[PDB]
Amino acid sequence: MTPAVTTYKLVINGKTLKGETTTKAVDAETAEKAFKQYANDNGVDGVWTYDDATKTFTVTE
Repeated sequence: MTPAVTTYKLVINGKTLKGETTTKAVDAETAEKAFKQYANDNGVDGVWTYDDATKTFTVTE
């Protein structure tokens, strides 16, 4: 079987970068690493939440 994958969302409230993006992953930790890399690649340094009910991460500066 292929692994079950989930779509995770990132809500970004940055100083210059704003909006939403998505990633697909087998688990939340994998998604978190992809989103933290995305934020670092775009110069975002903020604080984070994760809601397991909605599969949504949020970062604010």
